[PDB]
Amino acid sequence: WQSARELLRDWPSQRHLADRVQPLRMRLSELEQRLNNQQNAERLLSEFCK
Amino acid sequence: WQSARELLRDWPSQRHLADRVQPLRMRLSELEQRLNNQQNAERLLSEFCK
Amino acid sequence: LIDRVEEVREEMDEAQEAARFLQQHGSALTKLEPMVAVLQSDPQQHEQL
Repeated sequence: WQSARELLRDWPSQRHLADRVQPLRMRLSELEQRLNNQQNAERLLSEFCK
Repeated sequence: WQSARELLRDWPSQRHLADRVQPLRMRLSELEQRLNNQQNAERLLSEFCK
Repeated sequence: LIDRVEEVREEMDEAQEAARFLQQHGSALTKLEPMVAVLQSDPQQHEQL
């Protein structure tokens, strides 16, 4: 019974958070491009400053 | 009884999504700063275009 | 032209309203959740039952 109540408590959270996947995917892509630009700028800075 | 069932259904979702306000808060701060930069870029683009 | 700031703002409105409701009725919901089943049984309806 306790496990069942815990499971049915999880189910609300489970669906609500699983709905969040796709918006987070684009956020991850954007953040990846941000990191890529960060490395590009850092590299270019290093080569010039040498 | 039915109203209580619906209330206990929504309430965990309310608790689940309440914590996201602060992560959302910084999210919109960053997003609106980005939008300010985008508006500035668009304005400056148009400014030079002529 | 993401213009998602409006969407994020709506999400904030909903989530802050949820937090406000949690503050408003958190104790009541916690006291209700362990003995919810009683609502299905109304005293006179116990006799009719």
